[PDB]
Amino acid sequence: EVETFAFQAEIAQLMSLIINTFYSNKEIFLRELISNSSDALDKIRYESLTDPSKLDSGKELHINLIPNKQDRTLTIVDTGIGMTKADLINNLGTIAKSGTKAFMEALQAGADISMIGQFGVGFYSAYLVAEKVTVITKHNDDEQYAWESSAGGSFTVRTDTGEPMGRGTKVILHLKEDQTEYLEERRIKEIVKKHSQFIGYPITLFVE
Ligand SMILES: *[SH](=O)(O)c1cccc(CNCCCn2c(Sc3cc4c(cc3I)OCO4)nc3c(N)ncnc32)c1
Repeated sequence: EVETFAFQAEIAQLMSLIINTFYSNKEIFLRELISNSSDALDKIRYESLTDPSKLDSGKELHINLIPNKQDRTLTIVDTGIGMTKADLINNLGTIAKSGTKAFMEALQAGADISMIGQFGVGFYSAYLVAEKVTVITKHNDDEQYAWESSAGGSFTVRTDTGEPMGRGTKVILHLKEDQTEYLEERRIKEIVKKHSQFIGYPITLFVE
């Protein structure tokens, strides 16, 4: 069963801006997604200090970057806190609305798209390089969900019946046809070294 939802107008506008604005520095999407994973790993780690059973779903805290040229996907996998259905449908949109407003105001004052993470909406930078984004996520006391959007004003959520993850999030970037450089080992390594070199969890770049 697949549920279809409308983005808030402000978030649809942000996604359109990211898709339509001419901006060549697209590589910053990876820093934003790795930062989000690092934050999620920080969160499960700190919560586990007062409730160690929150790691029953997996003790290892890490990030995997998995390119697949057959599928034309780049996947960012973490074993962080994960997201609930309530996050996916309601709560993330609440903070994304205020963050988008501040980001738009900063852009009008001369800021550039690379500062998007300062406004809490860095996830949507995925649409600099992806025509579709699928997010598989599992939070401790909730089901495994698949979120998906090709923009256009809507997203879907369904219960995921794929390989169980234990706990964490996979962001699957279905790359635009002209953005396949982000499947190349040398290019991904270059970007991680430039923008994500002090992340406090192992980042494993898979090879194909
Ligand atoms: S906690 O609950 O005290 C707490 C403290 C501070 C902040 C938060 C809220 N964190 C939300 C993180 C969401 N998120 C992201 S970004 C993101 C992902 C997706 C959408 C929108 C956004 I904005 O729509 C679909 O997916 N990336 C995350 C990862 N990798 N893991 C967990 N949470 C993530 C809570």
